[PDB]
Amino acid sequence: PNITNLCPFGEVFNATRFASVYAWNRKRISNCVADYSVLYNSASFSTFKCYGVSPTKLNDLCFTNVYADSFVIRGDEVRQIAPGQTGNIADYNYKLPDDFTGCVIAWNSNNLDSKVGGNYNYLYRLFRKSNLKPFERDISTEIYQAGSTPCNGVKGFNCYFPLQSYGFQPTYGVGYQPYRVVVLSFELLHAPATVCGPKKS
Amino acid sequence: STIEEQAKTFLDKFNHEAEDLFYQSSLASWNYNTNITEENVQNMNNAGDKWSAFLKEQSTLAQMYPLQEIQNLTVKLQLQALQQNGSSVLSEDKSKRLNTILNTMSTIYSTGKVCNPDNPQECLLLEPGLNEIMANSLDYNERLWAWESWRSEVGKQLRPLYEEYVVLKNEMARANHYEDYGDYWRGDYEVNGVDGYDYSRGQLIEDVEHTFEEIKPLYEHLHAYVRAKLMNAYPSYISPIGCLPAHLLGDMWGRFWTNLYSLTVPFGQKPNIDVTDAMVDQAWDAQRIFKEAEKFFVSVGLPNMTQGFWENSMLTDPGNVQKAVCHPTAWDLGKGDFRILMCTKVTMDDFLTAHHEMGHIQYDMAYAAQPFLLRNGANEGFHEAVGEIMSLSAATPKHLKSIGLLSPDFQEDNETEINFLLKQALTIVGTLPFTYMLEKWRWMVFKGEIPKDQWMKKWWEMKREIVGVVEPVPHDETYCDPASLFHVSNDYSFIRYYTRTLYQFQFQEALCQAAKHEGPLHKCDISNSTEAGQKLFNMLRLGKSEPWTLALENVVGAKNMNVRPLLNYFEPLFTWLKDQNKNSFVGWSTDWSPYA
Ligand SMILES: *[C@@H]1O[C@H](CO)[C@@H](O)[C@H](O)[C@H]1NC(C)=O
Ligand SMILES: *[C@@H]1O[C@H](CO)[C@@H](O)[C@H](O)[C@H]1NC(C)=O
Ligand SMILES: *[C@@H]1O[C@H](CO)[C@@H](O)[C@H](O)[C@H]1NC(C)=O
Ligand SMILES: *[C@@H]1O[C@H](CO)[C@@H](O)[C@H](O)[C@H]1NC(C)=O
Ligand SMILES: *[C@@H]1O[C@H](CO)[C@@H](O)[C@H](O)[C@H]1NC(C)=O
Ligand SMILES: *[C@@H]1O[C@H](CO)[C@@H](O)[C@H](O)[C@H]1NC(C)=O
Ligand SMILES: *[C@@H]1O[C@H](CO)[C@@H](O)[C@H](O)[C@H]1NC(C)=O
Repeated sequence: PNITNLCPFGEVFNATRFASVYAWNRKRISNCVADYSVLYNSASFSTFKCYGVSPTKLNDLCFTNVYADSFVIRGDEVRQIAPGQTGNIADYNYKLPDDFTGCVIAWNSNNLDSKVGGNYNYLYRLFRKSNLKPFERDISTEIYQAGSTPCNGVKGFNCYFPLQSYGFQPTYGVGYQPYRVVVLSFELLHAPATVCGPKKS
Repeated sequence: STIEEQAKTFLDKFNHEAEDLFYQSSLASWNYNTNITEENVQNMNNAGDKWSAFLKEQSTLAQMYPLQEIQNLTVKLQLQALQQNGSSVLSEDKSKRLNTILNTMSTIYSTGKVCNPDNPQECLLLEPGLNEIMANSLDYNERLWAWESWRSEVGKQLRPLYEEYVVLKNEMARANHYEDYGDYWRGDYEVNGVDGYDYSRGQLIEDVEHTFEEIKPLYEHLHAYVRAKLMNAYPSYISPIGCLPAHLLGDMWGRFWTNLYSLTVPFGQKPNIDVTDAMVDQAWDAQRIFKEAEKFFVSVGLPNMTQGFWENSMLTDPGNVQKAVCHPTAWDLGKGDFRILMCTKVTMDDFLTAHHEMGHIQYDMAYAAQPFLLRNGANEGFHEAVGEIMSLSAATPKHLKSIGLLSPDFQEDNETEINFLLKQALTIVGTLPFTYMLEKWRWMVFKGEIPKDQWMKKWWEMKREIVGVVEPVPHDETYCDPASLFHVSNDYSFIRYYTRTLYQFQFQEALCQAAKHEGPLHKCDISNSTEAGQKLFNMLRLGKSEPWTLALENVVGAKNMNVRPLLNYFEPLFTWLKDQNKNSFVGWSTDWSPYA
């Protein structure tokens, strides 16, 4: 029939500011029509790697909920946003499950997220005692204890601060330039699936 | 938990914050160099002070991790690099005195202005006022005046300063568990802890003497030929049996002999390989020069330049309104930012310099995957040697014919190869005894073998013995004749040029054997050869993570610096010089026979 109430993909992709990789934003998308061909046919994305589903049948299938996680990482750290990978981002900042169904979309944002003095507003968790579970968020700012001595809240010897900034400057290499990453997670649950694609007339 | 994991986390935090601070400092230095303005000087000084204070604090914090409880070689290498005191082990008064002495030597060398007595209304600085006179004049007393007046002013200013300098640097070095400052400089080649590939600080002097003993016949024949030609140029001053007069070598100090190519050319009637007019006729921009260099590096299989390289480099002189340093410099600013600062003209020299500096950039790009404190050459010789091999390969007539800059009907006979090899010998072979003699003299000064009242009596004795160059008039101990040169007056190691020269031809033989070149070594071109680039990039990707002996094993298959590739490179010229020196006398006499 006549279709209205599109899913809010404009408030995820065209957001004026993105979150850091550690405090990554999660938006739950429900009870609307999700047109995925608008995203797939865009020329503005550098990575559109879909895991567990193909992009051509996304516009056909129907899902219970869509999770849109948004953050900013480096150019060389986009490869770690994948199932089964390793690195600071996967181990300490944002972990994807091995049984992940969804798409990882990344694009260069050197125009927006880099300033000539250095943009220190984007941070990443550099240390933690254990690796993250999938879809876990750690926003704690407690001093990492690398040694036997207690930190006692002061960043002294062997005690460092967990979150470190990426001083994004426009003159950086393509592996150090900021990349905005949106990860869409598609799950089907026993509830009635309501995020369906548009149906042709 | 364990000390090693603690050191690894400390290195990770170090790396992360260091990379950012080094970037800020390098960008400030770039903005000073492309824009000489006082606020850029202030920003450079602020960034440099922050970088130095951060290195002091991390050196103070790295020492708390003892070395013997760490088994991983790379972690131990980074911790060894970080844990050096430097001048921090010295007292604050003496450290301030040493810094003041270094700065005032820099100002004396940079702002040294000398002109003729009784005509003092205007004077000429060293660059380019005295450089052009030394490189182009044919007058004996004019060159003698310039040489003696510049060593009078500069040496009589710098002699007490250097006497304080040697004592302070020896005090710092013995405070850093070295024998002298010469041992501190030789510690760059020290490899410890690797089975078989260990290299000692004491092995460096023995290897340098052992290689120079094989250098010596080729240099003796070249010296005899240059002596005969300078006797033709200056009829009565030069003796057939004696050393060369010091002020006639084409440069201020005798560092290079490349300004004597006009006087000492074998076959003037034959043409040169100058391609300047050919680029002017085809209207080659400096952008085209760097694009041809990039085409050379992609032909061998190395990665091409980033977009940020073309956006952010200054490859042309900006203009009259904006001032910039004219010296060509390759900048690894950090965070994947690679730039070249060169005021490129349309000449062969600037084209070869573009190849040389892009070789520096390729070397910097290759070890970008390494941790920050391991992002260097394996020693100080490799970093310059990998640029000089590109300068070797690009200068060949096959490369010029391949890129269209030389006529395809250019006749490559033996005479042009002889005079090309002689030009390369005046540049390359002639600097070797001067470099070796200067470093051996500085090592003997730091070791205390030479007392302060006998510095110059030994020095000229060394120059007659090694370089075969005699002083015009005797100098007493009020002179400081070594410190008129840039590197010695500004606290720089000088053995990097000797090691660079030998590593250059070792790398050239290894890559030409990889490229299956079937002719003479100087006729060899490494373009279009993927395997030569792969053999190069295997060493290039290591950086400072591996010992320089193991890197040299990776390229040439030898564990030590070798002299045979250089002698193989100059073998046509060596046979030609042996033929031309039948009537004349090879070797020199240390007596005062030419002039004293
Ligand atoms: C985001 O912005 C681009 C460029 O302005 C636009 O083409 C696109 O339609 C916008 N929305 C989405 C969902 O990408
Ligand atoms: C160089 O510095 C001057 C100083 O005011 C400035 O006006 C100019 O824009 C600078 N040049 C560049 C290329 O930034
Ligand atoms: C040394 O540490 C690095 C990480 O810093 C690791 O990749 C490497 O495998 C280690 N080497 C050894 C021999 O343990
Ligand atoms: C650096 O100096 C301190 C004291 O000045 C000393 O304890 C330390 O051992 C020195 N480091 C090295 C590597 O010698
Ligand atoms: C470098 O080479 C790659 C692959 O050949 C090419 O896509 C890229 O555009 C080149 N870089 C530049 C700056 O031309
Ligand atoms: C060059 O070759 C010719 C013929 O082989 C020979 O007569 C001449 O002497 C050679 N010249 C030199 C400098 O080797
Ligand atoms: C090297 O490769 C380029 C591109 O294929 C080619 O134009 C050039 O002629 C080659 N060099 C030689 C010596 O043939």
